[PDB]
Amino acid sequence: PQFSLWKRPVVTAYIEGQPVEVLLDTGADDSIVAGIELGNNYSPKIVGGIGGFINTLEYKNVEIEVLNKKVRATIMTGDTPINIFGRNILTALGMSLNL
Amino acid sequence: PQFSLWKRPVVTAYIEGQPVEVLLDTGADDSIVAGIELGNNYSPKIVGGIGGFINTLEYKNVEIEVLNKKVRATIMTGDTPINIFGRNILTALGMSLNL
Ligand SMILES: CC[C@@H](c1cccc(NC(=O)CNC(=O)OC(C)(C)C)c1)c1c(O)c2ccccc2oc1=O
Repeated sequence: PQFSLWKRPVVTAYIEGQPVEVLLDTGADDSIVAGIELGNNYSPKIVGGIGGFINTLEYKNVEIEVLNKKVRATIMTGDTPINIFGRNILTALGMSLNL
Repeated sequence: PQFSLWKRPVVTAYIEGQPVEVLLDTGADDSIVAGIELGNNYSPKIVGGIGGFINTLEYKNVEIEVLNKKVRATIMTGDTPINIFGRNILTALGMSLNL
């Protein structure tokens, strides 16, 4: 889906089968989502946002399906205000930003 | 201009002739930058990001020159670790996400 940015780039994706609404964020290097139970193969990590740092759990090689393409990427679960799909997933989707 | 997202999309923006380095962010609605003087017709606002809330001064209708185009958009200034150009500027530039 070509994304005219007139409407916030929000989409529904499946993170290991569970559907979640995520924001396509070209400013974030990482992806972070609240509320899904991905498991016990984690590693506490810290992600620094624009307002401060939050503790998160890093999950490697997770199956993600968004915009009809399946990818495997690192997702971090934490107490985040909005769910964000960062550049690590956008690049795996082959997503670019055009002018 | 196309921007693969392999690297953070950081460009140099001239806001009222003052050069700043801004991160092109699709996820953000507003644009925030620090270290620039925009005058005295502002409105104090609060923006919520990952990690916390940010105090800002909002300036409407400012001349911005970035990616070879000139626009008039609202810019917020605040003590942010990273200058972000959000959707309000990206729509004005005519940018779109792709694939
Ligand atoms: C602009 C930052 C960015 C973000 C999101 C998710 C993870 C990370 N973290 C990274 O992947 C990059 N981290 C990084 O550059 O670290 C700092 C200390 C220099 C900021 C950053 C970011 C937003 O798009 C954003 C968009 C809408 C609302 C609040 C937001 O609130 C943010 O914070």
